[PDB]
Amino acid sequence: SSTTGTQCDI
Amino acid sequence: YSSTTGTQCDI
Amino acid sequence: RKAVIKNADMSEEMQQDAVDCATQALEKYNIEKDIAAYIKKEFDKKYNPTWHCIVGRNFGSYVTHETRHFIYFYLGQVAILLFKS
Amino acid sequence: RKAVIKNADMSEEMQQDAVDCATQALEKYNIEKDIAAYIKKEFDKKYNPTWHCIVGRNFGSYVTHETRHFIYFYLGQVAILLFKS
Repeated sequence: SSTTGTQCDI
Repeated sequence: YSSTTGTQCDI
Repeated sequence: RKAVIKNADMSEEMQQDAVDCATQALEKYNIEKDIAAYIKKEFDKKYNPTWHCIVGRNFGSYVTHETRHFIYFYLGQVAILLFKS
Repeated sequence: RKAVIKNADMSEEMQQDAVDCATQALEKYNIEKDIAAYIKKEFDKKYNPTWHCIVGRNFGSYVTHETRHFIYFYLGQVAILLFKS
């Protein structure tokens, strides 16, 4: 179990 | 007790 | 910032808390991921883990949420999805 | 069309599956919610519940995922988040 961020545009 | 639902946005 | 609740399986004041929290996040951060981080972490804290947050202007989702722990709302020009699995 | 894996905590095979499955979804559906539904149901079917999927061109996220059950990728001009809690 872990935590992580994602970010998108385009 | 779990439920399943969809969301949609374009704004 | 106009708040509009789209879909909610969640108590009145917990919903209000989602809006308030999201408001603080939008005041501090501009990046959707960081905004998402802020909200998620505060809901872990006040209402116990484990929450997940999605913030954006364009996305669709299909998730399974624990009962009484789901909100989907607009706050100004972004949509926010917050839920316990 | 063009697949690009951004972050993956997931086997190379199950990654390639996620791509193949998402490709099927885009072939059949146009609406992000439906695409996400297709992907989530299929992964629930082949690798057991509970999966959650987000499909979009503009969003950020912060979620808590199961070890070896997290992927985030682009496929053509759409981003896809798929994970178990």
